[PDB]
Amino acid sequence: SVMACGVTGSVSVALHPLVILNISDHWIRMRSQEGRPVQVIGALIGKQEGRNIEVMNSFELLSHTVEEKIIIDKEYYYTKEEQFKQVFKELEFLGWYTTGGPPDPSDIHVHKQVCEIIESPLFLKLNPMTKHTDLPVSVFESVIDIINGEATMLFAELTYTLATEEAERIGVDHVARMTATGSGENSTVAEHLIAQHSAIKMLHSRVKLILEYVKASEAGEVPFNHEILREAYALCHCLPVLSTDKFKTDFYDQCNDVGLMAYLGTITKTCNTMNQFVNKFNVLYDRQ
Amino acid sequence: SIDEIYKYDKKQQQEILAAKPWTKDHHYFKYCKISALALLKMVMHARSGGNLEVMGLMLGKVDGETMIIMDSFALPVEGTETRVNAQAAAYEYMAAYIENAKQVGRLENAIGWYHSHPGYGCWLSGIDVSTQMLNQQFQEPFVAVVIDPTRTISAGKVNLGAFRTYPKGYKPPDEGPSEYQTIPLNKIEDFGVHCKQYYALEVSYFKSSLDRKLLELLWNKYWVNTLSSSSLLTNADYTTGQVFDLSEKLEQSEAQLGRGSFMLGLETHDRKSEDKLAKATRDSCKTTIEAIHGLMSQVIKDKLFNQIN
Amino acid sequence: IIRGNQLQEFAAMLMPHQKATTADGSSILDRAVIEHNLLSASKLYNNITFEELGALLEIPAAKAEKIASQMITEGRMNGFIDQIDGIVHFETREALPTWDKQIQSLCFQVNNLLEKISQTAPEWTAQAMEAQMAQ
Amino acid sequence: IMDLCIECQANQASATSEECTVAWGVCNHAFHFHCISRWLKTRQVCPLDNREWEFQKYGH
Amino acid sequence: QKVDDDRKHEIEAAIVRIMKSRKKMQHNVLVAEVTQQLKARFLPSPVVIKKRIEGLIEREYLARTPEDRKVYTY
Amino acid sequence: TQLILEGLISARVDSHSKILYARDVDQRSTTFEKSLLMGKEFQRRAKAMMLRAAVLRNQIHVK
Amino acid sequence: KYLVLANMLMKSGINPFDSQEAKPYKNDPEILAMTNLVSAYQNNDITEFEKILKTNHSNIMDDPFIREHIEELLRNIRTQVLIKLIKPYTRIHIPFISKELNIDVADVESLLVQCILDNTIHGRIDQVNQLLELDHQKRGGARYTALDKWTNQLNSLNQAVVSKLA
Amino acid sequence: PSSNLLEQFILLAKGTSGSALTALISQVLEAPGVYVFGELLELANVQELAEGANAAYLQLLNLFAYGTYPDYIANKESLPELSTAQQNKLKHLTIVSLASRMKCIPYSVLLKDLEMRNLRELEDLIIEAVYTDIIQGKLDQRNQLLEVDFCIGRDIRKKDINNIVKTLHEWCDGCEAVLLGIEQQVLRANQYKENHNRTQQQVEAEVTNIKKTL
Ligand SMILES: [Zn+2]
Ligand SMILES: [Zn+2]
Ligand SMILES: [Zn+2]
Repeated sequence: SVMACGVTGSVSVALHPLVILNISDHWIRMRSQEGRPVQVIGALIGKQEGRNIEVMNSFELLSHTVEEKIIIDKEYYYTKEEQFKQVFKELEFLGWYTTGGPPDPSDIHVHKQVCEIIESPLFLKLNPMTKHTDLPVSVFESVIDIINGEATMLFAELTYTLATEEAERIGVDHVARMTATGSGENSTVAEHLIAQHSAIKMLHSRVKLILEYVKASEAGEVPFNHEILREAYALCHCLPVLSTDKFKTDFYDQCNDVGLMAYLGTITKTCNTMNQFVNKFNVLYDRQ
Repeated sequence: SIDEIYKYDKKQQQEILAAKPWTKDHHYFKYCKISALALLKMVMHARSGGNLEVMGLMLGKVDGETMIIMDSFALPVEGTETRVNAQAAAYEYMAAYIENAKQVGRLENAIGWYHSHPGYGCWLSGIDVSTQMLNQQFQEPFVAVVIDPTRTISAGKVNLGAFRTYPKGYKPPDEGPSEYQTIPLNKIEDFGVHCKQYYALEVSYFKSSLDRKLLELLWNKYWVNTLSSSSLLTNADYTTGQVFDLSEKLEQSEAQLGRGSFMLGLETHDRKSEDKLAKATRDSCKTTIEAIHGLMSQVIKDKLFNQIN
Repeated sequence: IIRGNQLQEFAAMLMPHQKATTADGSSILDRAVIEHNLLSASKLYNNITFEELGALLEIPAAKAEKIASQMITEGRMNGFIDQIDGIVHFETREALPTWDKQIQSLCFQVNNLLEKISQTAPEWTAQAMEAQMAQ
Repeated sequence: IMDLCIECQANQASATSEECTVAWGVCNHAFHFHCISRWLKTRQVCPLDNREWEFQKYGH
Repeated sequence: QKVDDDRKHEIEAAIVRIMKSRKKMQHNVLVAEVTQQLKARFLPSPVVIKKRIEGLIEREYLARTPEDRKVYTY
Repeated sequence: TQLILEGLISARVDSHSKILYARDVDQRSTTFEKSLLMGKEFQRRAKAMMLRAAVLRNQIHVK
Repeated sequence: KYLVLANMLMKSGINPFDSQEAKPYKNDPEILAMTNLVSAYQNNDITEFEKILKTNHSNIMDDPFIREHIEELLRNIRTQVLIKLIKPYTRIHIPFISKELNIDVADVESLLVQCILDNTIHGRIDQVNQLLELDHQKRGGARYTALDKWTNQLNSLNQAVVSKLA
Repeated sequence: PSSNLLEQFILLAKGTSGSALTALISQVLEAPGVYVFGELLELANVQELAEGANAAYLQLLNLFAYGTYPDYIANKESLPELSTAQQNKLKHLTIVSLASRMKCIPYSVLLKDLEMRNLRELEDLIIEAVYTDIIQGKLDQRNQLLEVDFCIGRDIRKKDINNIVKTLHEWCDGCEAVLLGIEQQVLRANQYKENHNRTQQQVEAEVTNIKKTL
């Protein structure tokens, strides 16, 4: 077993969408080049402030399989290290990433070589063949444990977060707006209401968890979890919200405005269809 | 097949580069398809900049009348927007970057250059035009991409343009819709001038697995409050501009039709008028679907939250 | 909100009087106290009448309307005044911003509650995992 | 003479080392660079004399 | 040397004032107007004015909108 | 009253107290009213055109 | 003295006394009296300005040329004080402005009418109740007008095209 | 520091009790900061006070936990006389209960439920409650309204657990109904797309048939 049991995260890891973007692109191209989903290996860079680690960017590494062992071209990694120096100074190496499922007895070999380079590398593994609705990205750290009298390096899962800036947020929001359309338009409202469906599902799952906790407290658990059940009941008392004449008036105002806009759009489509029909009819029987 | 575009066919690219069909037509390249990765990287770099122009190189390929951008990378250069062919200062760097990229399986070569216009739209100035002209003198298939990171944020819609220059002495044909941009006083003067000067490439893009990963992750959490109001279209600048352009286009169509009623036997005029009317109708329609989807999301969510029980 | 008993300690510290060489502009203390009391008024009060505002500031309503007028002119306090009714409309976030902020605060409080149950009660996290695996 | 102008107010908020200095004319008068810039667009006659207000210095 | 330096900034004072919002200078087009304006003055100095329009780095602090030809200038 | 009938005064006459009150109509209400009128006229013209197409396709004309 | 009055008349917002006048031509006794006038002009102290005019009338409007321009100068400064003051408090009673300006109510009404007709005031006057109602223009519209114009113009366009093609 | 002071008194209540506990509870009602009294009520020594001879302080504490100011006015004979701090704290709690139901509170309701005569002191009490981070909101004086955006919650007598369960069940049922409606919209949109594709393929088949005919 390469996974440590009972070991909690010692540092906080912040991940950016660009890192996941690099991993996905690396896996796709290698799959396209060599058929099956060939495992990819790259490196992680970013800023580290004490125990707070922020992974802002990531890049690829050259590796070779010799004696059924993955040998990372650290010389290429070092050649690429000064290459990224020429563009960015504030970004420092933080760890390496790969693709696959559970850790295999080859990633430990990769990690020990990366641990040789720097003081403390971070290990990230992405699962491109996942089927659940959760993020198939996990961050692991290096821990030394005495197993059967021998010091064996293990991986401890880290409770990383997803940190992003206003820029990236707006950018990917409009990337989703652009995916809402396309050359091969299958459906648009389908994707829209599927997105709302996923959001409502997340909220419903939260409500189910709260209700289950309340029922358990009624049965066992803590009879009163203090501020938690207090705030839960208060929020359930704010569920009605209560609108005023002005809010309903403004809601109906916006609805009427955009409905009039929709009516105008339907009129435009209908008049275009009428123009096409008239153009065809003027050729069907009419002259001049 | 969603991932078919990611397949690189080197011999096919060599065949296209030997054929040079763009020499037969200065309007040959009409479409620009951009991957998610490239666009995201570019936007991020430009916003880190903040109010200063940055630039980089785009890696990709060609496919018929379509230019395809697969990836991009920043260039460590000074004088973007002031120096003609500023990219030249990064020549050595570009050679090494690409060499190292080829070592890790990046097979696509240089397809263009991108740079930012923070808060002044997306167009080609006299300098940009000189640079892209030189970039289309030695590397004819080159696309210039311009991004406004500031207007992207303020408008809530990606502000990007793809452009190609005309050779010295060559005049554009009759068509040129030219969407108006709110560039500053003298910047807009020069903008009208260079919109008359170059030609834009229809933004096409492609939904892929890169896009699938992004849309899914950001919507889950950055949109825990999937609210974000619901109408970033409330700003009467984009929809209003589209409405005004629609009105101008249909007014010009009517003006053409009125004069065309006296000439008996002009089929081309009828064809052009019908096509213009159809294009205007589709533009208005797509605006209508956008508004309707916005209102639908708004209605469902606000009804649920305000009056669930 | 600043009342009239904090004046004594601050005034003594300033310059055994007021920090400069005296203030005499109704004291720079009270000028800032009134100015802050208008900011604190701007945070809550959607609108305010002349008499009620003046009693809050411990000044005549004629003084209250003038300083509020001055702050609006300088842009340090948003709003408008109506002299007929004698009421100053400080701030109202229409209907959409208020609703959006309320929804965002509700979602943030829900997330805080979920995090608190997960942290303070890991047994709840185990029970939730068991329940989601059962169903 | 220093300490910013009416068009700039505070020191920070996108100043980049405060790109607003004092400008000197041939008539030896001194004002802010931005203040005369707004003056020079409408009129051009150096409101303290009747010299044409050449540009002889930047900063103090 | 002083009068030669006087020539070198007077052309730049004139160039950023005239090609500000006149016609179009894609390459060496509107520059002929400035040479005609300074024809009765001194030599057109083509090479000098051609490297000095790009050499508008008079602000070392800069860190703001760069000197894009005459757009940044008044 | 003559000026209001001709226009360019945009006012209403209150003959009770003899006070001339200016008219400031809501843009949105007039816009919605005339948009509904335009839609009704468009539907009527569409019906007219469909009837014209029906009578032309079936060759209906007075001999 | 003529130049200082001329600088006032052009509604200039720059101290003419600053440096060329320096002190010999900024603190000369009668010139210093003129310095107080432009100082009140900068501060828009209408009450103080009129007090100095009446105090030094033997050297203020003594010149027949200046005496002609005192009425216009008073009109301008009263307008500037009015324009500066009226920014807040829409729907103000007229007599309050008259007391603040220390002038008659009829003069305030005439000045208000001139300011509105110059497009400097976004509002109208209620002469029945002695009231000045200012348009707050908080609707934030002017786009529905463009939408309606576009709708009507292009729908008439479509109707004309259909009629001509049929 | 109210929570730390609350916990210290909880630890002290585990030991010393009686008249000292009642005086300690009175100090809690007088010391500003404490806005939640549910944790105190669940101490075993509070239950010891239930069977104890003294009940005025317990009925006092019980009212602060569940009752409001008008109930306290009704019980001015069975409750120990409060201080100025105790009265203000109860008035803040009553405002919390009022703000919990309605997010907009007219000044008429404020003057009625709280025995408020002078409107000036009403504003002073409102701002005092807000500045101690009790209620977040906005005051409308032209309409004489109190718009409260956010407020702290209150305690439960374990009989509202059924109401909480019912509310959560209603929320779950509404969410499930919206999910089912969204799925029905999926089906309807897919059916419309299929109908459009059927029309397109019918047109293509008709065109191909005519091409074969000629
Ligand atoms: Zn550019
Ligand atoms: Zn400045
Ligand atoms: Zn000067």
